[PDB]
This record gives sequence, structure tokens and C-alpha cells, in this order.
Amino acid sequence: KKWFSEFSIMWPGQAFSLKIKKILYETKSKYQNVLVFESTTYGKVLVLDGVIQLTEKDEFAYHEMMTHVPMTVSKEPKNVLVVGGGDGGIIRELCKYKSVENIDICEIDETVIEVSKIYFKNISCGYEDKRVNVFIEDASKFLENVTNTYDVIIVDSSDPIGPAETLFNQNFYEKIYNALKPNGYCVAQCESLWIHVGTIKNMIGYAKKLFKKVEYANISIPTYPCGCIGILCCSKTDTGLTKPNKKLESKEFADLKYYNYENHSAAFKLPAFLLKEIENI
Amino acid sequence: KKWFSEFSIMWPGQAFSLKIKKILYETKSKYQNVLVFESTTYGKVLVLDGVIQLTEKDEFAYHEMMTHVPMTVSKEPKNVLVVGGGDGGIIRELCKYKSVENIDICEIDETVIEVSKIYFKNISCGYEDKRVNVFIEDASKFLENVTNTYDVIIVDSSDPIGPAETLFNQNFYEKIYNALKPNGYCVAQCESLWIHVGTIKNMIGYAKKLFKKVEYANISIPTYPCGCIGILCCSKTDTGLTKPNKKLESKEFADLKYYNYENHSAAFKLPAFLLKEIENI
Ligand SMILES: C[S@@H](CCCN)C[C@H]1O[C@@H](n2cnc3c(N)ncnc32)[C@H](O)[C@@H]1O
Ligand SMILES: C[S@@H](CCCN)C[C@H]1O[C@@H](n2cnc3c(N)ncnc32)[C@H](O)[C@@H]1O
Ligand SMILES: C[C@H]1CC[C@@H](N)CC1
Ligand SMILES: C[C@H]1CC[C@@H](N)CC1
Repeated sequence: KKWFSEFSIMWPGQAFSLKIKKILYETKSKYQNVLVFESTTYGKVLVLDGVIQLTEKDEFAYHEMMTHVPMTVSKEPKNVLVVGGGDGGIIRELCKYKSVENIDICEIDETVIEVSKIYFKNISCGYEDKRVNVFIEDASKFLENVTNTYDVIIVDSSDPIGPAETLFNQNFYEKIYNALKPNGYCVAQCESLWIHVGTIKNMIGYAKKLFKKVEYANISIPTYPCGCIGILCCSKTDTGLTKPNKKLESKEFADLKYYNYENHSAAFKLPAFLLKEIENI
Repeated sequence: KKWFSEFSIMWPGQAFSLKIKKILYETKSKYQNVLVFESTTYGKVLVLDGVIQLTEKDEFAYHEMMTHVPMTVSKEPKNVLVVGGGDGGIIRELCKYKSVENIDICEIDETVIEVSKIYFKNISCGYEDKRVNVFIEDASKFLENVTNTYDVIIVDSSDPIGPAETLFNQNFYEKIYNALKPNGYCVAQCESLWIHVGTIKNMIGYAKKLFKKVEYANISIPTYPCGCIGILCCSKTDTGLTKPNKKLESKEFADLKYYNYENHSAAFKLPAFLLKEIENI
């Protein structure tokens, strides 16, 4: 069998590889190269522009922490926006909340959505839900135009190289600011503390220019570079996102595989070198 | 430039790779294959039997958490044992404690020690310290013979395949039990929650057969398989290892890069699926 290997200039001098059972689908969409394969040990794998975006084995770590962090802090969230997140993992976790009334998803590339509906039926099952509304558009354009404001905005983008390039700037964070309710929350995918401290420092400067509370958490996920991924957490109220305001005790949440009440706060407890870097910001 | 790739049957279907700047030393010692290279982005790298044992870039994460967890719980530790840990990283962190009077290290392979003294002079610098006593021996034999008992025992072994094979059993944990003071602590290297739950379940059954409190913590380290490594924490008193009994505030600790008072407790906050697996044990 052959191996898929994940090289990038965004993590120079290192690579992570998975063994391929069979290749399932490959294409050049309007925005990116799309690859789906079955791996021998991580289940099916979505690769976009050569970078692992998700695998069946560990996807729940990122989707649960990205969703249930902000959704346990927001008191009664009604209107939620997902930016990117074509695969549907976030949406799946959002549908567990009976209080949610609407879920807008703004994803630039419909190939991602359709591929996910076909090959990742346990991830993309949230699309069945009547509350979900799909907009195929650059979130950068979408956030300049939206009329609604949102209780939570979850930014589940790919890397700064490619289509997500328009989301890694000051102007984008202003649009997130204006699209949020007076007391709303944003969580954004924010790279790895092991290799991307320059970027984390930028993203935090952008956010702090606008939000009352910017906080950074970290998720263990083995198929992302360095085995972890940060979440940039932005708050309009002074309280922030480190403390859950509810426990997830209904039958909808009995199946949670990573998130719990205790590791919500823990994820915000960062290595010493990172804290040293991010407090003259 | 060529790439070093880390394959193993202990993590089938995945591999992590580093780019090689130059190979520094290679040998077949009495127990294992030894390789030292300079990588392009992770500094120098020690590989033993084809498995990355440490790199300069992230070694502090594992050494600080392995050492300062138990050393902040032990009230006034005088006599500390390191099992394995030929490179000297643990010893370096132990020497920061002015209360420590003796440090025995039991390492099977002196090639590891000497290679570390030559190529990893920032890791192996603790060997200068007059309190350190080196025993070249299988820890399995050493613990059956030692006359002293220890305040802390830190088990900083390699994987169950090879020389460390004798350390992954019930009998070994009895020897650790008998070599500890009435109120002493053991911390042992305990594989990755992402791939080694079978093993974690075994190690915990062995420990719980003997110790009042067995607890598991987790460290983010990018150059180990899945980007993380667990610590099996064993206690003879009912309190356990989750809570520091001191802050590391003296000039010796001003340089700490990972460990702090807050992420000591956080590391013990495990993903939901792992907790589900380890409590009918
Ligand atoms: C599939 S998801 C992978 C993470 C696991 N939930 C990453 C998505 O970000 C989308 N993306 C990237 N850039 C944009 C922009 N600019 N706008 C909207 N969506 C985007 C991209 O098409 C992926 O589907
Ligand atoms: C270098 S250390 C790497 C982790 C970073 N501190 C791993 C050590 O475990 C030793 N080891 C392995 N098995 C044993 C036994 N059985 N006894 C003592 N030491 C051992 C092995 O020689 C490495 O030096
Ligand atoms: C969701 C994102 C996808 C690309 C990154 N490299 C990891 C996390
Ligand atoms: C210290 C140990 C070395 C081998 C393991 N695979 C990672 C952690």
C-alpha cells in the first residue's frame, strides 16, 4: 500500500503520513484540490490542497471543543453562524442543542459539502436538520452583507494559504465583531502553539483591538501538525469563554467523546512559553 | 536533504518525519541502535531503535511535566530515583531542587549517557552535579537489589519493544512499590491515549493492585506519536498528584518553558472517551 504524506511550507522540515487502504475520490474544484481516501488505521480522510482537514478517528476532538466551548458559555443561543466547516462536523454538534433555532453555514466550496454528504455520512448528517441554511460564498463577502447578527460565530476554516487567506486579517475580525449580538462570542481555528506563535500573536492583536476578552485554548488532535490545534476565543462581555454555564446532560450529549465540563477550562491552561509570548500583546 | 521517518508496529499505519540537516552519530550499542542527527527545524534528535526519544525543540515539555508534577507534590524530597532517562533531562530538572540530597539514575545503556554528554550538552548538564549517582544496569535488576527507599521514582523509559520490555509488567510495579518510602510517589511514561488504550488499561490495573491512588495525565509533545504522551501517576497516600504543594518561585525555576502551577492540574483533565475506558478498572 502507498502512503499519503502531509508536507507544507507552513510546517517546514516536518511531515505526518498515513497509510492508504484505497483512494475514494479526487478532484480539482473551483478553489482547491480535494482528496478523500480510506486509511488503514484512521478511517476515511479528507485532504484539501494536500493538508489533512479531518479523519474519522479524531474529528470529534476538534468539532466538540470548537462547538461546545462557546455553546456552553452562551446562555440561550438562538442564531449560530459557522464559517467554513463544509464537512458538517460543527453543524452536527450544534443540532444537539434544542434551544438553537437557526444555523447559517457559509462555505466557499460546495464540492466540500457534497463530498462530505457522500463519503462522511456520520459527519455530514447535521445537514438533514431543518434549521440549517447553507450559503455558498466567501465568508469575507457574506459577513459584509449579512442582515442578521449571531449569538455565536464559529470560524472553522482551513489554513491561511488558499481560500481561507481572506479570513486571517484585521478587517475580517471587524466583520465578525459587527455580525455578533452585543454580548456574542466568536471562536476561531488558530493554528499550533508549537510552530505558529508569530501567527497566534497577530490573531490576538487583531482580536484584542476589538473584543473585551480574547483567550486562547488548545486541543489535542493527532492528525493536525504537531498533534494539536488552538482556538482563538473572543468575547464581547468581560466574562470570557473559560467557564461553562451549563452541563450537557440531556440524551443528545450522552455520546460526547472528548468534551466534558472539566476539560473545557483545562484547555485554556497553556504552556509557560506561550503565556510568556502572548501577554505584552 | 533526506528525511528521517518514524515507523513502528506500535503505531501502525502512521508515521512522523523530520528533515535531516546532517547525521551526527550512529551505532549499534549492546542493547539498541543509536542515531543522532541535526534536523532542519527541531534541532538535534536522539533516535533509539528507530523511535524518536527526544529533540531539542520540545524535550522540555516532557522533562518538566515528568519531574515537576511529582516534585511539587512531594513535600521535602531527599532521595529521588530515575529509571532510564540516560539523556539527563529529568536529572537536569531535579537539580533545580535545593532540597534534593541524592539522585540515583539507573540506565541500562551507557552509550545513551555518553552520546548525550557529547551531543546534547544542554540536556545532559545535570551530570555535573555532585548529588547524581549513575548505575549502569537493568532497572528491573536494580529495583530488586536497592537497599535505599526513594521519595520519588520517575520512570522515563523507552517503548515496550526492546530493553524497556522488562518494565511493562505487574512485577515491576511491585518493585517500584517496595522501593518507595511509606508515602512516596511514582510517575511513569505511559504511551498515548490516541492509540494505546489497551496498554493504559493494563498499566492502570497493575498500579491499582498496589497503590492507593493511580492517576493519568497527558502532555502535548509534537515529536512523539499522536503528538502527546501520558504519565501514569502512582501514590501511596490517598491525596494523589493532581495538586501542587508548592510554587516554583526561586531563581532555579525562572527558566521553565512548559510547567506552571495551573497546567499541573489541567494535564489530569482527560478526554471523555478515555475516562469512560478507565473507570471500571
Ligand atoms: C472542511 S473544514 C475542515 C475542518 C473540520 N471541520 C474547512 C473549510 O473551510 C472552507 N473555507 C476556506 N476558506 C473559506 C472562505 N474564505 N469562506 C468560506 N469558507 C472557506 C474550506 O472550503 C473548507 O471546507
Ligand atoms: C533517553 S530516555 C528518552 C526520553 C527523554 N528523557 C530513554 C531511556 O530508557 C532506557 N532504558 C530502556 N530500558 C531500560 C531498562 N530496562 N533499564 C534501565 N533503563 C532502560 C533506554 O536505554 C533510554 O536511555
Ligand atoms: C481545521 C484545520 C485544517 C488545516 C490545519 N492544518 C489543521 C486544522
Ligand atoms: C520517552 C518515550 C520515547 C518513546 C515513545 N514512543 C515516546 C516517549
